[PDB]
Amino acid sequence: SVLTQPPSVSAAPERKVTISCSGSSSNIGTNFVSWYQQLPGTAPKLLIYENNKRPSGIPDRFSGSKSGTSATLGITGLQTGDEADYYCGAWDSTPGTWVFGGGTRLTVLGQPKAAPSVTLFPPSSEELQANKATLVCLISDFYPGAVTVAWKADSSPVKAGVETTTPSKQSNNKYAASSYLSLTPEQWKSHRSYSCQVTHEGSTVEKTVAP
Amino acid sequence: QVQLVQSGTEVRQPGASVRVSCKASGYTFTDSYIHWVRQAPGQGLEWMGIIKPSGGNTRYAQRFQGRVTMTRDTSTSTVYMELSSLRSEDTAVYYCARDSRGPGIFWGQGTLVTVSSASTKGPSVFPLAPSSKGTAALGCLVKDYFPEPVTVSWNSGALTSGVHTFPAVLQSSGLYSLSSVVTVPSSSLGTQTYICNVNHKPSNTKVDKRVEP
Amino acid sequence: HSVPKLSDFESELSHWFKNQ
Repeated sequence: SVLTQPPSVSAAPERKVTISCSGSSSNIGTNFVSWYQQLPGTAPKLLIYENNKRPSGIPDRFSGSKSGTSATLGITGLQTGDEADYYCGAWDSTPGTWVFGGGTRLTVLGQPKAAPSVTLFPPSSEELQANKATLVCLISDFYPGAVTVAWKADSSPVKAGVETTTPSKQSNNKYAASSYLSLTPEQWKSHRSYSCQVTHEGSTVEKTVAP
Repeated sequence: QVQLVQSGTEVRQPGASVRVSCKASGYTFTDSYIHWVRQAPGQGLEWMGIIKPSGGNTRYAQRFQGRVTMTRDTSTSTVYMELSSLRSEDTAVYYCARDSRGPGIFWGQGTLVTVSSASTKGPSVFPLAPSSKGTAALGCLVKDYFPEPVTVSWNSGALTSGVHTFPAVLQSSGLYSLSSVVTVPSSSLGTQTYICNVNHKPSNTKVDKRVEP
Repeated sequence: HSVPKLSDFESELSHWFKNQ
């Protein structure tokens, strides 16, 4: 028993956005609908309850609607900070269970493009004293949220021992990622310059470390 | 100041039980229902059940009818959720919430429960030095730990500006690794020592590592 | 059928969440 929601909604700043929650007679048709917001990294926050009522502290730009087997969440004055996952919920009286939606990821449009800020950290001597080597490429503050990471050993492509993260949204609405090159101390001293190259929107930023 | 405080992260083997606690404060415990809702890593919200704090009446979802029990202590104003026959799909952040015609205004911080047959592994903290010579980055590498989570602070919490704790990578070994950085002016290199305070609750790891140039 | 018992939490909740 699940109410259905659009997987993704994109809309423009200072405009109105609409998220629709479709259900059945048992859940939305008979019972109240509540709308929640989950900003990245946080717990769900209630936005609307009892179809339209607003808990204290929630701005009037958030509005709630219900009709038959449908529910609607409306956001006026859309800001970049409103980018979050929005959820709908209701009570299904057939099983007697609170049913949630699948989530709607709101993306505000008109967001500029940022180049990845890349930092390459060489292996620590304490890790080298432990007969292990790790190169740490940390990428931050980039938008859109796609990035490709490639490693080079004295301009030779390093394929093995590379583990990269999926991009993650931050508080600033930009994305972050990390790549780790696990090498042996022999592989670290055998070359002269290990490099991390990060490609975003067609441009490449590269950083180099030496033994 | 209505506050719902939850217990800490828990690691359990498949087939065991976990008890999570939710202490409510700032209101009359018996005047509001309590919901329990879970969120799996990378997935959506799943309601688990509701408890009536007066008589202890409970309603559970069919998916968890066979594995969840909810209890209440009226004296201490606390709800208890116990999930048994634990399985890998029970690894999730579990939340308690006060009712407002559904899960409502006041929620908990969330308790991460990881169900795995693998043993917990303590983290290894290494200093990430700036290196070459304006902006610069220093940090700490928390390597080869299982399971999640790990909490990293800088200078015992006095340093909060320019601190970015990056999300962890799951390696082929099944262990996690994380890096926490502080962005500083490069003119301030060599003048301040930084200490990263790493905490890994599953392994009782509280390590303080110094990052100085 | 009888009137639901006050112990029926399912009916109490179906009445708590209901929207006439």
